[PDB]
Amino acid sequence: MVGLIWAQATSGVIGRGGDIPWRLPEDQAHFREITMGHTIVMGRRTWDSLPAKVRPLPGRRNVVLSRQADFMASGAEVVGSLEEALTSPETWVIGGGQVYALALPYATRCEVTEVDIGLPREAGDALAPVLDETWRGETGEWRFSRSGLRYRLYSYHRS
Ligand SMILES: NC(=O)C1=CN([C@@H]2O[C@H](COP(=O)(O)OP(=O)(O)OC[C@H]3O[C@@H](n4cnc5c(N)ncnc54)[C@H](OP(=O)(O)O)[C@@H]3O)[C@@H](O)[C@H]2O)C=CC1
Ligand SMILES: CCc1nc(N)nc(N)c1-c1ccc(Cl)cc1
Ligand SMILES: [Co+2]
Repeated sequence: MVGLIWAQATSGVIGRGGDIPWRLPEDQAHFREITMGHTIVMGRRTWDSLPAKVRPLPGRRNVVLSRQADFMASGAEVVGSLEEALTSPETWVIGGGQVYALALPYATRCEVTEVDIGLPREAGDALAPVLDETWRGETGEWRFSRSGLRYRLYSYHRS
């Protein structure tokens, strides 16, 4: 099982300037719950976005995708292809934009947090991948985050 998990603005933006233009503690808890214990695969830029004092993310096999043969990610595995990372029973691809696009053919689940923030797409933004007709989607109710933004959770599945 390979799943993708991301939070997006309604526009599809997931990242800007190498970081994220919101922070929802409820989304962080959801992300932690879904990925805990499992493999997490991230692009090198997403690894770079984590403060050194917080990485590797606890309780998970942290894997970083990079073209750099000597790139060192202390506390993680660095691999040069996504296929190398898929050896565990449950694998979550945790971003960013480039790696979601690369992982989508292997994926059967997408766990999406939609953040009700009006954020037009700008050049250089990382975006959520486009899900074609093979994906079945299940939507939760809109909720209020303590950060003031509404959010809702989608669960997309396909065989
Ligand atoms: N809202 C959310 O849920 C999430 C948001 N984000 C945001 O997304 C943004 C980062 O996403 P993005 O900029 O797309 O960068 P990625 O995190 O997708 O990492 C890109 C890097 O992955 C490596 N890579 C890409 N393609 C390949 C390949 N074919 N083979 C080997 N290695 C490859 C390269 O590493 P190298 O250059 O070392 O070769 C490349 O620079 C940030 O803003 C981050 O905050 C991140 C995760 C989730
Ligand atoms: C809590 C933010 C978040 N929410 C969701 N729904 N998915 C994610 N993949 C992330 C995320 C973004 C960047 C990093 Cl470094 C780790 C996780
Ligand atoms: Co689990």
